[PDB]
Amino acid sequence: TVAAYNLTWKSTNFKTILEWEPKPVNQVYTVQISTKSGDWKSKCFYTTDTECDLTDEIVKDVKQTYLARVFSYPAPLYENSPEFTPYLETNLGQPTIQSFEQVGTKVNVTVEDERTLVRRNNTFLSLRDVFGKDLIYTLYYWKSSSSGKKTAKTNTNEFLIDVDKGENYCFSVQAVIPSRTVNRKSTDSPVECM
Amino acid sequence: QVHLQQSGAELMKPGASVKISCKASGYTFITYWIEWVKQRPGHGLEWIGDILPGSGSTNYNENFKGKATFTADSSSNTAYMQLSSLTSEDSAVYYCARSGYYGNSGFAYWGQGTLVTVSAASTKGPSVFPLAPSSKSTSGGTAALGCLVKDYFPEPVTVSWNSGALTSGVHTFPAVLQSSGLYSLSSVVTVPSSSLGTQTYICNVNHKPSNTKVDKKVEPKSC
Amino acid sequence: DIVMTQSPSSLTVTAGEKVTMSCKSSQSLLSSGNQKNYLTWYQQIPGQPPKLLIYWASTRESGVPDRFTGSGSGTDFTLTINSVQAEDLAVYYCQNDYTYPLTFGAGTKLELKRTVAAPSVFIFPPSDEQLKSGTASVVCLLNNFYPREAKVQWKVDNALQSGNSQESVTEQDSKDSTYSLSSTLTLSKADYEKHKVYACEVTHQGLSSPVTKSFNRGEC
Repeated sequence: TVAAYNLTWKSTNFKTILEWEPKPVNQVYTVQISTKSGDWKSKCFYTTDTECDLTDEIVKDVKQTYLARVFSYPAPLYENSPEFTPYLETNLGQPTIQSFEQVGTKVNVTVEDERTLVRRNNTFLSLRDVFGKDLIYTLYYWKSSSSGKKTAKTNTNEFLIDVDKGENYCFSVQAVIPSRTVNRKSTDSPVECM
Repeated sequence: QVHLQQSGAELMKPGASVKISCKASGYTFITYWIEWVKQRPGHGLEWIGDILPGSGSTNYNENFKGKATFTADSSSNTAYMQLSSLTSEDSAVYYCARSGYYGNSGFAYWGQGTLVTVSAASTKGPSVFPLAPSSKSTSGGTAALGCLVKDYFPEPVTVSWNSGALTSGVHTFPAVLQSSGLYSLSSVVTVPSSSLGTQTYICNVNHKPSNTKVDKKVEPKSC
Repeated sequence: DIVMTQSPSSLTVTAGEKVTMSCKSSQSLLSSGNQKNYLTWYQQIPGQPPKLLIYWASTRESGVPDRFTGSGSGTDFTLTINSVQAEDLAVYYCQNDYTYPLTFGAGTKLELKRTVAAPSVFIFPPSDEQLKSGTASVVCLLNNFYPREAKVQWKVDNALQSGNSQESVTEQDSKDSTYSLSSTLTLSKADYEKHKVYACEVTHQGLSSPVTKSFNRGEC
């Protein structure tokens, strides 16, 4: 057999999947993840896949550090993953504009509160739920004709911006955790225009 | 369990600084904010700001900029606040607490605090004399007995009884400062009576600012 | 700044009643995005730092009993300690938990009323150990009583002394919810070694006639 290698955590909005190599020839894998202070819990058993969904484990506590290991068996050798702390490390997903509306000489732009895989009882917690005041949004607004790169920032889910009369603007939003070291920013939302 | 450990009680003179450490065990150090809170005797609570270890981010309360310094050593499980140009409005109790597990879920755990005392004042460990179990303090078939913790400086001090194997009915009075200027307090405890023969009671007093641990065996009278 | 004014500032109640206090942010802690009131609640009892009570205005934290109940939206809130326990004895603070800066309430002083309760009087002449270093300190102890108001009288040789004493009252108990007290008479070594009668007299609502525990200098 070959030991697994290049173990990576693929994660967005807490949806979390460990990946590795190689594509197995005459062998199988079993993944074990560790609470770090309990034990080695397997989540995948004797699979021919080179990935394991670990969402259900990390969403139990997203402010924990997780280790994983991948055992190799013939159709024994193992390898330790890098450390993964979900809260600090998981990628923010692409946001969606909920609504824009022309309130007087200003425009209101609302971002959807994105749902995550973190679960508490019977609620699937949202970005806002998990991150709270650590979460900020950025907006970009312009009419694609003269292209005026004007920026707005909000602590909530709503922007209140100044606009020119009769002018059709285009909008795109971004999710931002200023506090982070890595993956501070989501990808941009689909553009919405008047 | 999660445990925030604040560094011992301190005295500094109205001038230079003071480093205070919050050492956190019981969770992942980097993924929760640590919080700094001033509390004065009878003033409510005051938020200095916050810091996230592992990314070093900070938010200060604008009334302090110039005063507070948040830091944390990721790789030693300890957060730090330094305070400069110390004064009387700086003299207080200072608090480290952990952020919320569910996002905006307040402060969850708190450090036990640390008294900042700001004066050009002498240091002084106290005197500890026994308070005699006697008829003159025995009623209802129990005696009460303790110690006086006199002429120490500054606040605080702690007393425990028989290395805390005795937790119930203890009393400890907010030492006031003497005409001298040195604080002083007592700490008695009522107790089942007949025990006074075969049970040893001892007030485990500490004063860190002076660095004195003191033990006194409380003993009865003969009349 | 989101200012928080709590009210009533204080309030004092008997064990068993229901209490209500209000908390009011200067503007709204309502995240219309996901309909959450981003307010928080602390209890602070004697001798310990803030306990977290409730987050999101009305979510009860693990452990915290169901007899406390958070409620309100935007800029008007209400902790309701329904059927007060004696242990509930605290100062409670609401805390903005929404946007920076992080702010606080004034605080709400919950005190407990109860039956008239008679102080046990106790008295301790200095130890030989003190006499050594030539310090004269007499200590008076009233134990577990309601209310706080108490006149503590001193006589040396049946004549009235004061202000060589310094008074010191504890905070309320979190079980029997009583006060308890000391008053330290201090003098010189030779001052002490002069006189024989040393008295602690007491005045209190649970006292019809002023009680005394008295001793004689080196009675033992």
